[PDB]
Amino acid sequence: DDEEETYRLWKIRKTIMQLCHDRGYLVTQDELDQTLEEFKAQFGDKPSEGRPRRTDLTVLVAHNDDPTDQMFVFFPEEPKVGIKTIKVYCQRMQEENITRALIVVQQGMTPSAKQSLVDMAPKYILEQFLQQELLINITEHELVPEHVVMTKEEVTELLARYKLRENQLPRIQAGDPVARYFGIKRGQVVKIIRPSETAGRYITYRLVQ
Amino acid sequence: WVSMLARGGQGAKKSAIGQRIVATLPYIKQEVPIIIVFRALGFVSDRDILEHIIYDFEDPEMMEMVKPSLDEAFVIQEQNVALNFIGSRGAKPGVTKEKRIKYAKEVLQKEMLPHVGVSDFCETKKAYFLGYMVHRLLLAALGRRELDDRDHYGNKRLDLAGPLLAFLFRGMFKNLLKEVRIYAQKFIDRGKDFNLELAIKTRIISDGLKYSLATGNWGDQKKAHQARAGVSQVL
Amino acid sequence: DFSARTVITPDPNLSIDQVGVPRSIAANMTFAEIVTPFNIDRLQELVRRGNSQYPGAKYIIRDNGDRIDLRFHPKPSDLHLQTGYKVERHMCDGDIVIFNMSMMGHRVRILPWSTFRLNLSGDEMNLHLPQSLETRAEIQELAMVPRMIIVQDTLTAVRKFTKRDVFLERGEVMNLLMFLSTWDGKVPQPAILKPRPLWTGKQIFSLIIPGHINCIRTHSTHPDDEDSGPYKHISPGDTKVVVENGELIMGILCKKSLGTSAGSLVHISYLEMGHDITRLFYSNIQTVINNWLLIEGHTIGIGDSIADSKTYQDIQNTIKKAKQDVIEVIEKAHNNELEPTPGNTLRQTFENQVNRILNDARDKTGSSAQKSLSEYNNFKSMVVSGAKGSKINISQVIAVVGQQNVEGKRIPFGFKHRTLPHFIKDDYGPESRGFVENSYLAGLTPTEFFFHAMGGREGLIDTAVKTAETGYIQRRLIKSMESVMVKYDATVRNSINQVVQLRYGEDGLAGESVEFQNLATLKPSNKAFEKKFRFDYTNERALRRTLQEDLVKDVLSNAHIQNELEREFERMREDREVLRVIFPTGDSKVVLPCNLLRMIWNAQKIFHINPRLPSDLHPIKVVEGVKELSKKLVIVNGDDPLSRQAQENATLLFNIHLRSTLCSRRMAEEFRLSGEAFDWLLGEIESKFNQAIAHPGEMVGALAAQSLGEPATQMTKNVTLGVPRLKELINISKKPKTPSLTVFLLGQSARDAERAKDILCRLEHTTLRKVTANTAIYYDPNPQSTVVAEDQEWVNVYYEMPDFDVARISPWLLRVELDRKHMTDRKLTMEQIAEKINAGFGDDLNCIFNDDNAEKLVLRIRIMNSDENKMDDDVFLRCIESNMLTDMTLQGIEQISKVYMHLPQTDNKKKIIITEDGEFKALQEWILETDGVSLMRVLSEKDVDPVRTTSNDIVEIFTVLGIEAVRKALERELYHVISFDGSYVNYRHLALLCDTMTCRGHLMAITRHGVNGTGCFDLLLDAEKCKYGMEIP
Amino acid sequence: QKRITTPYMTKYERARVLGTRALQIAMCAPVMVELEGETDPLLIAMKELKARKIPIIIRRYLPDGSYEDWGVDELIISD
Amino acid sequence: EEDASQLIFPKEFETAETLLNSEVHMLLEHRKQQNESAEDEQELSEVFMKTLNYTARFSRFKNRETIASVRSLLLQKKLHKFELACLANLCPETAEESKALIPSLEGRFEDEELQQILDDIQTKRSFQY
Amino acid sequence: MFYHISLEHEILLHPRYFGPNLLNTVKQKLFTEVEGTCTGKYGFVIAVTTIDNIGAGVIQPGRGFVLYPVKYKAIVFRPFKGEVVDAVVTQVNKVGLFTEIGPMSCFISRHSIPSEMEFDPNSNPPCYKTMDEDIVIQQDDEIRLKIVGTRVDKNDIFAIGSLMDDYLGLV
Repeated sequence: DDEEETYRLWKIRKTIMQLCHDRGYLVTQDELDQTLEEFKAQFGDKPSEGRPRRTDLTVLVAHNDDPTDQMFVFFPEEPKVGIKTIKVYCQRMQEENITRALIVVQQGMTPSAKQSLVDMAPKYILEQFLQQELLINITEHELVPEHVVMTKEEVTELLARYKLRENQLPRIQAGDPVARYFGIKRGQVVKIIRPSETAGRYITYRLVQ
Repeated sequence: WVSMLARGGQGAKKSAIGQRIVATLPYIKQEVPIIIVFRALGFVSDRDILEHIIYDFEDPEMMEMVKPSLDEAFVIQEQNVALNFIGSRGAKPGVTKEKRIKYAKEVLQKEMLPHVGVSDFCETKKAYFLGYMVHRLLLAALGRRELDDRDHYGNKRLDLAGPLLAFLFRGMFKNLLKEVRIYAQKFIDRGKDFNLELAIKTRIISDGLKYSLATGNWGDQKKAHQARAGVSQVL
Repeated sequence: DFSARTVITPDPNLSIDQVGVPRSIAANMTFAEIVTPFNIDRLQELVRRGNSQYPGAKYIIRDNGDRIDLRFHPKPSDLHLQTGYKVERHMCDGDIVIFNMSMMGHRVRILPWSTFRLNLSGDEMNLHLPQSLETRAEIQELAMVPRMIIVQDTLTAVRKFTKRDVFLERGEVMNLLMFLSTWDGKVPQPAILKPRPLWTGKQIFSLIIPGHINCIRTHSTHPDDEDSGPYKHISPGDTKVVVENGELIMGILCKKSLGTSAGSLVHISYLEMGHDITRLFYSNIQTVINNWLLIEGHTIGIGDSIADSKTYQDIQNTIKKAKQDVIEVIEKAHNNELEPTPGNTLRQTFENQVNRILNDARDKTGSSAQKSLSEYNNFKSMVVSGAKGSKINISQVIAVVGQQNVEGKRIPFGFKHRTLPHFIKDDYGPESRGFVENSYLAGLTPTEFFFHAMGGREGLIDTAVKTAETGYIQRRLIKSMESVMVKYDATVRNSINQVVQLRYGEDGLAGESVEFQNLATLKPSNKAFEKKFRFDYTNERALRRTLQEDLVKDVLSNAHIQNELEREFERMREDREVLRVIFPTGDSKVVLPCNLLRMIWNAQKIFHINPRLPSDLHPIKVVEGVKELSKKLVIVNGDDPLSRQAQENATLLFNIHLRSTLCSRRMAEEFRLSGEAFDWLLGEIESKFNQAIAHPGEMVGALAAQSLGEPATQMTKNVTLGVPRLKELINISKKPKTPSLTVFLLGQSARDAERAKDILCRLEHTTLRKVTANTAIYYDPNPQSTVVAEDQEWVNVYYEMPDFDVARISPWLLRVELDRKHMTDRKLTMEQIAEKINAGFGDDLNCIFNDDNAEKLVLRIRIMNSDENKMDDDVFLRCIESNMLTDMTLQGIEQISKVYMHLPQTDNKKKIIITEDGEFKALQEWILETDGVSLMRVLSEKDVDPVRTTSNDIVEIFTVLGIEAVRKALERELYHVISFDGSYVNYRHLALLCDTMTCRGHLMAITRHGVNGTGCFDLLLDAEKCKYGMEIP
Repeated sequence: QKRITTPYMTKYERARVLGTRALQIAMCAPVMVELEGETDPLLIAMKELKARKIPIIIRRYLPDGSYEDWGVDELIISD
Repeated sequence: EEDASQLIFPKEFETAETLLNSEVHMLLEHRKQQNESAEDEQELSEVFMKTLNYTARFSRFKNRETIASVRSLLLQKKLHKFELACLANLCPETAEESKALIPSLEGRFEDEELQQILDDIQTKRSFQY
Repeated sequence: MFYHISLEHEILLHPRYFGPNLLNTVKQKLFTEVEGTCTGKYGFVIAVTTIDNIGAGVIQPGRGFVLYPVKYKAIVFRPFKGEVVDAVVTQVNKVGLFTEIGPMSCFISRHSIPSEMEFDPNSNPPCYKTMDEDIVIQQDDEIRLKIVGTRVDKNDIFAIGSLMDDYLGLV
């Protein structure tokens, strides 16, 4: 259904743009709260069987701290994603000289293509995201607390005050939807400011491993 | 256990026929179609199979349920083939082809439905009881007959000291013949007569009943199986 | 030294800490004691006694370690002992013993008889004696019964004792006061001096209350309208309990007031005074009431069960009316007049209607029985005090036993459609299905007796398995949290030293000292909050009444004080906003360390503060004093920003409550505390909070397991709860029993009922089987034949267009009918069904649909022409037919069997949104509870709330929202089952269990082994402090 | 110095300090405070804690391996 | 330093394949048969007799076919060799019993799939009467 | 527990057995040395299935005894620590239940037995029965126990069990 696709694609774009803002990238104010009515107007046509496709849905953002740390959000535009298309995207990203990119994969992914994300060079950072996962913003959920990524400077200071080690802190899986949402890797500490019923506010730090 | 395959499974041919009846014989590891059993009895004609199972031909609801069961057994038309088919999956299949028929003949005649008939001229009686079991299944499957209650005491029998000791008495008596046979075996081959006074063993009959009645473990502790505790308790 | 187990008997005279032990058992048990010059003679005489005499020693140990048996006594010299020896003297009075991993110590008292004596406030037990002095000292300091913490025979008499009717003569008062250990020695002045002295029960109980503790409670039989009436302070029925300066001025005590609870005399005394004083309170109550009980007396007899004839007619009339109503319902179903509810079937709907009629009759008749009992009646006394029994028990004794449900339903038809042979076939009447209309006193009919046995049998089976399962959980929880402890850095860590929680309970406070209270700075709206809190200095007359003449001049003389007064209110208003996000539900009840309201009341009584005279307390002192007090209260000591940030978070609620309770306006408007009173108040808060800090070295993990395991024994759309759910929560098993999901709607559709149906249909998974009526495979030689006569009229016009007719068409057909009723419920259309069949299966077959307006819907399906030109088409049609009726989803999401839609009466489900005025309001929003878990797809649906939509399956939440979301979801599920029966558990204990399971980043099943230590600090000797000291000899 | 632990003395520390001291007193150990006829060893140690004379020094082992030497006299007891 | 619950034991036993109590009885019977008649040797040691009674009493299977079927059925899964004989020897009634008795199974087996395995063993084990 | 292993044993053969087909004497000798014994490392060697191979016979200097390293397949009974296994009760005493796990004997202490159980010297024969009488452990009773630890003494393995763990008892 063409009408259903408009809402499905609109939610992905809205969540994707908010993903960069939560990560720490500079995002335009209008693109975060962009309305569905403006989704069709700014494309000018229906996505399915029309000029608006997933290829042009790609967005470019720059990190707030430094503009040279741009981010990519590519869309395969295909029922299944293979190795050949993946090699093209990173090869295309090579010209722009960018280090991180996001792929919004459809419900189906080739198992061989999954290995592309593992054998990539350390400077390559490709994160896979299912279409269903991005249709909803996990962060805004009431159960999910506020997650803040801790910089390296804070982590060293944090352990010094509490005299803690990396293993002593609570662990969090790298494949967690929240961890994937923030695009965090091993060795990163996430600050969780949850609204504790007893003390009102309780800050918890979890190490990705 | 005359079981009926569930409709949950899906297949190229299974879905078409759908639900078919499979009967597992006591000495046959695999589940053989019930229709083939009747063919082994002697009812080669397919109409006779429906006659024994379906009593009311006017009712079409039950007739459709038995149709899929005939498809599996259709290729087996001759009675000898049905006997050969059953003997194929027997516990101890015979090396020669003719032995498979004999083993199936004995299993169905003796092992299967002993109560209805034990001789060799009860094929008609055995088939009627077998058809009734299928007929009972059809009523339950269609829902026109309520499922039997597991806890219904009418479906449960109580074994008292009489029935219980009767089963035990066979254990020692059967072993008693073996002791006589084994004792005489060495005597017979030597050509001299064997005195019965030594052949009959009093300890097995006496101690056999006394053992379980005291400890409470039924059967023979020599036998490699799990015992029955909790009976013949201290008054 | 394990002792021989012996039965247990009660002994009110003994203190709760004390335990009675026979001479024989104590003789066998021995306690090694090091001899000292101060007690050299004591050991010298005891050893001389010998083993024949009870006060003797089994063995004597020399310095070298040699043990000499005293049974033989070979030489007098060997009997003589030297300093430093160890003597295994037999247990005597005053020794400390420990028995039932938390164990309570006791003080042994020797009694003549054999059976053990315990002051309960039966089962055999074995008491263990700590041989070492070090552990003996430790046991008596922390493991004693007073630090661990009334019988039902005392609570019932307590309610009668405190009744205003009770009057005690001089002679009776003497005996009661004799047993009072905490007696000053002076007889209180009689309430009624003339014509004769007569002490009221409260006056005697006033001395029982220790010190000066103030608390307000309500009796069980306290009418709601009484509080709102003008007689609230002067209770017409003495149903209000108020204590001032340790004196019970009014009110009848009961389990609610005296029994353990969030607020009770025992609980208040424990926090106000301590454990040692609280124990004396228990002992005094038990002893004094027991002596008085000999005068009043408690009994029970047939007269209690025999009610007035008026109530018997009403009970029978209600029973008769219910029986006739059930017959009417049965008749309606007999004639098909009854209409099933959309959310249930006819058979289940009938069972629901009949159950309510019978259930309502029991409650209505039972309620009348409660009113029937007079005050003198003994049955009423037990339930009124709440000591033993329940209103339902009286109902089954007097009014009616009630329905005897088996396996959650009425008596099943064991026979063919009849419960018992006597009842006719297919009988659904009250007597036939097990409804017991006869009370225990009247006697049950032979049919009812068997039905009663069937119901009782289920309870016994459930009870037998409930204990086995519940006990298993207790052992499992302890093992997984045995090593969890609070270290000296105010952190919770296990044996591996992994940080489970930064602060114990997320606040760093003990779970025993915390008291329940409700801060009043969030509930009032934007009109009441300002009036009640914001100080108003513009009204000259008001300030003069509240504050002395000098104080009013001082506040209005300099503007510096005026700015601070407004600044303090601004902080309170700022605190108001942050509370709302912290408490979306808006409940005022919260757990806090120390009770300010009670403490303020204590200050008023201590200093004799009266509200009539102006308060001399300077309002600027309140804000300044509170500011200083906040700094003094420290949870995370340090100066780094992390410690400062953590300190604010830890004491966020306490500071907010402290400022709201202690403000310039309140201290001068209602509290009226004086300057000296406020100074004492600040010191008390600092001391209480300091004592509330979680002491390092506390086995919080073991405490949590015991705190979580105890309610587990009292545990036991259809949602599985109790032990079955508790097991599944700790058992992470991927497939629960009833993994329901709650769907919350948003927007306009959330209010309308019809607009919520389309969401219900689009979430519920429906197959062709549920929407189809009948199917058949007909034969038509040529395309224009259409052997079926009825459909020939409409197929002809549709078939005129050569669609898929470019070549030969097979003469087979798969015509299938569609149920009209089912289509209406799902609001389905013929084109929608046809589109899915073609799109879902592809171009293998072609389908034809008829007009929707037709009474009967015809759907003809034929194999596609391309495939037409081995199951060519006949057998294949049979195969494909089953496939599309089983695994075809016209609309919905798999794994969803049914969706339950109903307006939620409960407040938690209802959305709470802050109104413009400010007062909390809960709107009515439709909620769709659906069986199965599809949170990943259900959330990504139109008109579905992505925030409040949460499932009860932790496993599903883990893969969708993450481990962090599971911690909150696990807490909700754990709290939901625990709070289902009305029991409550501290949040800190619940949070600890969730944190440990999720500490490793993935859900971890509680340790199934279930097999089942003060070493974080070491004592070091100092030579400098030993330079001073003189030896005792 | 630079001690970050709570100034107050925990119940567990109080129980062990008195228990160990009481055991020492029963083994002919000297008593700092004056003796007024208290025979029971626990009472002798109890008043010693009140007068802040117990020589025992509490070494609280932090989870990170560091230790802090807190004197019984320095710690604030509750009476 | 070794514990069966944690699947820690000497490295030598890793190469070894576990045996069922009923299956061992067959091996003992084969050893007993040859010693009794095939060769004239001293009577079998008391240790051999003691284990023979233990295996016979706890033998959960009648013939080799039942033993082989259970062995083949459990081999298809990822069951560890140590659990292969332990599960069959114990014959847990339900899945919950097996995990508590066998902590290792809880690591890689769900509450549902294992239940479908234990019940299969029940259909194979033969009762006296 | 029963395992299938390939062990190595150095067989000492007297020169008196250097007659024809001396390998048969070596083969039969192995059925007495490693058969019926109980090595402390691999447990009881209940039986030997077959012989893998016989190594070259090296003559020890001075001693004159030829050493034959032979590889054989045998089944051992090694009780792993912390392993739950069924047992048979052989006797009952006030100290505790005495069990029999196949060739070896395992002893159960009174403390390890659940507190609910109480020894009854009056009942003939003795059997640890609790007050409720629900579960009773008589002699020759099939019970399940967990071996907390094992010790090797005089070339034999002695095991200590417990029933504190869940689902340990008659079932």
